[PDB]
Amino acid sequence: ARIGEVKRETKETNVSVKINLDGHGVSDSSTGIPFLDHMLDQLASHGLFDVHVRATGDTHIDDHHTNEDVALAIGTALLKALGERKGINRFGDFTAPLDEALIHVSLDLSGRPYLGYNLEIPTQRVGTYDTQLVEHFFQSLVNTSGMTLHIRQLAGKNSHHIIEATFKAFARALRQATESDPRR
Amino acid sequence: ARIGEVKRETKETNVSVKINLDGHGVSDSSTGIPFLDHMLDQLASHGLFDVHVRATGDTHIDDHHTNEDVALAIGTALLKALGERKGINRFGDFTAPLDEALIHVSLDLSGRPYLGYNLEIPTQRVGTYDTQLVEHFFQSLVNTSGMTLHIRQLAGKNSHHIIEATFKAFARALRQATESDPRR
Amino acid sequence: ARIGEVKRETKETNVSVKINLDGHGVSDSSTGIPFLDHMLDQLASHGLFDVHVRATGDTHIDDHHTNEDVALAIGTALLKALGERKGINRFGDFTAPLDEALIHVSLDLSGRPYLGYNLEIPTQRVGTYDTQLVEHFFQSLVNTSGMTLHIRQLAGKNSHHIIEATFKAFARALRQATESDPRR
Amino acid sequence: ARIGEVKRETKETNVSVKINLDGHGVSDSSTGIPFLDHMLDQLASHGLFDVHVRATGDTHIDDHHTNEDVALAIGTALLKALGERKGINRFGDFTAPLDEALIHVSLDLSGRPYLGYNLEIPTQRVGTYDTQLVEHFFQSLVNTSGMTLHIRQLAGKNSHHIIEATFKAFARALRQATESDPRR
Amino acid sequence: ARIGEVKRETKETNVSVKINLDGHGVSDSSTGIPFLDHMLDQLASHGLFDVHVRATGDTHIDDHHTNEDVALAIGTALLKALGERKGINRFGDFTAPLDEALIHVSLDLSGRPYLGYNLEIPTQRVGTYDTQLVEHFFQSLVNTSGMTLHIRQLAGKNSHHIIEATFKAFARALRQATESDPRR
Amino acid sequence: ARIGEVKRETKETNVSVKINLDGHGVSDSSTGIPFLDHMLDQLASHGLFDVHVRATGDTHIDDHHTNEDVALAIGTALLKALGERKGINRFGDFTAPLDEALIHVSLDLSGRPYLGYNLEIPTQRVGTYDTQLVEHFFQSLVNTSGMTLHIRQLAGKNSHHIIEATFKAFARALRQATESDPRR
Ligand SMILES: [Cl-]
Ligand SMILES: [Cl-]
Ligand SMILES: [Mn+2]
Ligand SMILES: [Mn+2]
Ligand SMILES: [Mn+2]
Ligand SMILES: [Mn+2]
Ligand SMILES: [Mn+2]
Ligand SMILES: [Mn+2]
Ligand SMILES: [Mn+2]
Ligand SMILES: [Mn+2]
Ligand SMILES: [Mn+2]
Ligand SMILES: [Mn+2]
Ligand SMILES: [Mn+2]
Ligand SMILES: [Mn+2]
Repeated sequence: ARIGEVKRETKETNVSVKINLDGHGVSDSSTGIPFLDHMLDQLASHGLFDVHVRATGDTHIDDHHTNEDVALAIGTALLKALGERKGINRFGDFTAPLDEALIHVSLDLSGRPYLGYNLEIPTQRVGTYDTQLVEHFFQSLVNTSGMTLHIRQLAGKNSHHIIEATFKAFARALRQATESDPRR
Repeated sequence: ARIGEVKRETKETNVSVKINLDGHGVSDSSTGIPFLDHMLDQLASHGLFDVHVRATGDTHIDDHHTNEDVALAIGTALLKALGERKGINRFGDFTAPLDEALIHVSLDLSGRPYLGYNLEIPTQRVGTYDTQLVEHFFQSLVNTSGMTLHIRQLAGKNSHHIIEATFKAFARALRQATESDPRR
Repeated sequence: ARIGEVKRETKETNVSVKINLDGHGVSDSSTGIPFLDHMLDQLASHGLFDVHVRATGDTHIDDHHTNEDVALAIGTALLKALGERKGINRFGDFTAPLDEALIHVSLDLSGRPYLGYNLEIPTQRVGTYDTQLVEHFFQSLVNTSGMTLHIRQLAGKNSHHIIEATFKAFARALRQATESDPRR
Repeated sequence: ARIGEVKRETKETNVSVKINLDGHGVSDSSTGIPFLDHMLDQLASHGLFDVHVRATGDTHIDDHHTNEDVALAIGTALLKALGERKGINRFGDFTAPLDEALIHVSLDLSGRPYLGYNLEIPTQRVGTYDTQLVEHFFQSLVNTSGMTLHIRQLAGKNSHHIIEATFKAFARALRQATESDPRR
Repeated sequence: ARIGEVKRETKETNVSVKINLDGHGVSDSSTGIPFLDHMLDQLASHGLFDVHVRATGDTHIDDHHTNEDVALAIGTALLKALGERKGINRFGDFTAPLDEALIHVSLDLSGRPYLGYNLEIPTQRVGTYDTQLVEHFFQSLVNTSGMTLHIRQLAGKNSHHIIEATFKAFARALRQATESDPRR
Repeated sequence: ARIGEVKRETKETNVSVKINLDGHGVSDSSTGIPFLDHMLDQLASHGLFDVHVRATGDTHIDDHHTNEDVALAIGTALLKALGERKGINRFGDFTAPLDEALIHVSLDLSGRPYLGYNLEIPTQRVGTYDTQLVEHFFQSLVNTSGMTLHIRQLAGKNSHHIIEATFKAFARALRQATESDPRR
C-alpha cells in the first residue's frame, strides 16, 4: 500500500496527515473545522482513500490558517504516497451530482501545479465555514502535490451541495488517477 | 441476476415491466408508442439490460398517460432490482453522440429524486411521438426510482438524434452505476 | 493484435501508415511536419497505440497537403485495423488537461463521419505549423475512418497546450472505444 | 451507360437502388415515404437520371431510418456508377426557382464528403414528411458518395416549393457534373 | 425559326412586337422611349434574339403606359414563339457584370407568372427614363409570358450600369432557357 | 491555337509568360513563389490553359514585386492571345467549391478593367505566401488584360481552400469566356 505521512508545525497551526492511496475509505479527520472534517470524510469514502488528519491552530483568528496548512500537508502527503508514479492512470475525470448540484473534476498528476476553479458558492458561511476557503483548500493542495486540477460547476444552488459534490467528484477523479493502468 | 418486475393497472393504462440489471441487452418492449419502443430498445442494447415491457392504454386521448405510467413502472422495477445496492458503483457518468447530437448524462442512485434536464428538441413530433413526453418519461422514472439524474444537451439539431443520443448516454451511465465496484 | 496499414501516393505526397490498436505506445512518426510528429507521438503514448508514419511531400507550398494526406491515411488504417468491430466498446469519452487547457473528446466508431469542433487556437503558427491544420487533420481522419467525433475546448490559452491536450483526450477516448467491452 | 446498383438490409430497413447516370429520366421510386418519392421523381426528370428505388422499413417509428438508408444507398449507387470518373465535368453549378423559391446548388464529385446547407424550411411537416429529413437525406448521400455539396436558399416561403426547388437544382447540377467534358 | 408577333392597340398606346427566338441579334426597336430602345437592343444582342418593336403613345403624360404596353406585348410574343415548348432547356441562369454592377437572373418558362426583384437603382432618372419603370417592364413581361423570373442585384452603383447589366443577364438566361436541350 | 507571350524585365523582377487559350492543361510555372506556382497549376488544370511561367526577382524583400509583375505579364499575355475576340463567349460565370469553401467568379472580357473582390482570408500566411497578395494578383491581371472581374466569397474557413477555390472558379469562368460561342 502507498502511504504518505506529513507532520508540519507553524507558529499558527500543528498538522498531521496520513493518506493511504490503496485504502478502504477509513475516515479519521479532526481539523478543528467541522465542515472541513465532513469534506475530508467525503474524500475518504468516495475515493477509497484512508485519511487520517489531526490539526490544531488559531481558529479564533479565523479558519484560514488551519484550512491552508491542512491542505498544504495533504498535497505533500499525496506527493509522498505517489512515489515514482509507476504504472498509474495519472489522469482522472469525473462528474458527480448531489441533488441539484453537478460538479466536473478533471485532473492530471503532472508535477506542474495548476488550479482552474469556477465555483460560485452563493452563501458566505456553510455552518461556521467561510466558503472562500474551499478554493484556497484546493489551491494549496495543488501547489504542494504538483497537480493539474480543473473544477467546473455545471449546476447547483445549495452551498453545502455544491461543495460536497465537488469533494465527491474530486475524490472519484483522484481515485481513478492514482489507480493502476492495467496496460502500463 | 438482479431482476425487478412491476405490474400496474389504472383506469387509463395497463403496464407490465421486467428489467434485468445483469442482462445481455434483450429487447422486448411494446408500449403502444412506437417511438418509445425504439428508445426502450436503445436502453437495453446500450445498457446491456434485459427489458421487457407491455403496455396498453388510452393513446386515442394522447400518448401521455401511457408514457407516464410506463416510466413510473420502469422506475419502480429499477428500484426493486437494485435491492440493497450493495457493492455497486452507484454513480454513472457518460457523454454519447449520435452524429451532430451530443448528450451528457450524470446520475446517482441516491434515493432522492431529482431531474435536471435542458434538452431543447426543435420539433413537436418525432413520428407520432410528442417530444414533450421525453422530459416526462425521465421525470416519472426518477420519481419512482429515487434517482438523481442530470441530462445536458451539448449539441444537436435533429430531434430523433437528440432523443436517441439521450437514451444511449442514459443507458451507459445507468449500466455503470448499477455495475459492481471492484473495490467495494 | 489489430494492425492496419496504408500506403498512398499522390502527385503531392507519399504516405505510409501502420497502426496497432493493441499496442504499447511505440512512437515512430516522421511526416516532414515536426509539430504533427509531436502530436502523433502523443497519440501513441496516450492511446497505447503503436504508430508508424512516414510522409514526404510538397511542404515548400505549405504543410496542408501532407497534413491532409497523412490524416486520410490514418483514418483508413484505423478502419482496416478495426475490421468487424466485434466486442469493442465502440464509444469513447475523455476530458484531459494540459496545464490551463482542458479538452473534451467524445467519439463513436459509428461508420458515419461527423466532426464537431470548436477549438479557438489564438495564434496562427505553433512552431512552423499552421494552426488551421489541426481541424483539417481531424476532419480528414473522420472522413476515411467513418468516425463520429466531437472536440470541445473547455479552457485554454496557450496554443501548444490546447492542441496537445486535444491529442491526449482524443487518444484516451480512442483507446477506450477500441478496447474490448468485457460484457460483449 | 453508367449504372450503379445497391441492395442494403438493416434490422430497420430494406433498400434497393439502381441509378443510370446516362438515363432518360425514368422515374420508378417507392420508398414508403410519398414526399420523398415525389422528390426522387424530380431527381430523375430534372437530372435525366433513371432512378429505381424500393424501400420498406420502420415508418411507424418515424420516416427517419428509411430516409437515411435510402439516401446512403443512393450515394453508394452514384459512387459505383461513376467508376473511374474519366472525362467528366466533375463540377456542377445551378440555381433553380420554383415560383417564389430560389435554390443554388454547387457540387464537386471530389471524393471528400462535405455538406453546406442553409435551408430554412418554415413548417415542420410537408404532407406527412418531417422537414428535418431533407438535410439528413443530403448529408447521408454526401457521406457515401464522397461529394462536396453546397445548398443555398436564396429565396422561398412555401416549404414544398423550397424543397422541390432544391431537388431541381441538385438534379441539374449533378447532371452537369456527371456529363462528359468535351475537352477532357 | 420560332417567331412570335403581337399587335396591340389601347386608347393610350399602339404597339407592334415581333421576336425570333432563333435569331442573330437583329435589333430593330423604336418605342418612343430611348432608354428602353437601348435596353431592347441589349436583349437582342446578348440573347441572339431578333427583336422588332414599334410603339407610339401618351409619353407626354409619362413613359408608364408605353413601357407597360410594350412589356405586355413582348411577354405575349415570347409565349406565342415558344409554342409547345418541346425539347427546350426551359430553365436559364446567368450572372453578368457591367463594370461595378453585377446582376443575377434565374428564370423558368413555367407557365406560372412570378417576379422576384430586388434592384436598388440609386437615381430617379436615367436620361429621361423613370427608373421605377424597370421593375414594371419585367413584371408586365412575366405576367403575359407566364415566366418565373428572379432578378438579384449583387453589386452596382451607376444606375445605367445596374439596368443594362440586368438586361444582359436576363437576355443570356432567356437564350439558355429557350435553346434546345440536347438530351430532350 | 491562341497563344500569347510576354517577356518583361524590371530592376526588381525578370518574367516570362506564355499562355495557350486552346490548351490541354499543361502546367509549367516557376515563379520563385511556391504557393503562386500551385495556384497557376490550378489555373492550367481547371481552365485547360497551357501555362508557362518563369520568374526571378527580389523575394528577399518580399514576394510582392514578383507576384505583381507575374500578374501584370499574365494579363498582357491573355490580352495578346485573345486578339480580336471574334466569336467568343466573352462572359464567364462559375461557382466552385473546395470542401467548405465556395467562391463565385463572374467576368467579362470587356476591355475595361475592374476588380470586385470580397475575400476574407483569415490567416496572414499560407505556407510562406502573404495572403494580401491574392487580391493584388487579380488586380494587376485585370489592369493589363482589361477584364471586368468579380470574385465573391460565399463560404470558406481554411485559407488555402478559399484561395484555391478562387483559382478553380476563375479558371473555369475564364475557360467559358474564352471559348467559342457556337452561335457567333
Ligand atoms: Cl461540459
Ligand atoms: Cl449569391
Ligand atoms: Mn492564505
Ligand atoms: Mn453533507
Ligand atoms: Mn402527467
Ligand atoms: Mn433511431
Ligand atoms: Mn484540404
Ligand atoms: Mn509538447
Ligand atoms: Mn440518423
Ligand atoms: Mn410538387
Ligand atoms: Mn401600370
Ligand atoms: Mn449603355
Ligand atoms: Mn504593388
Ligand atoms: Mn492545394
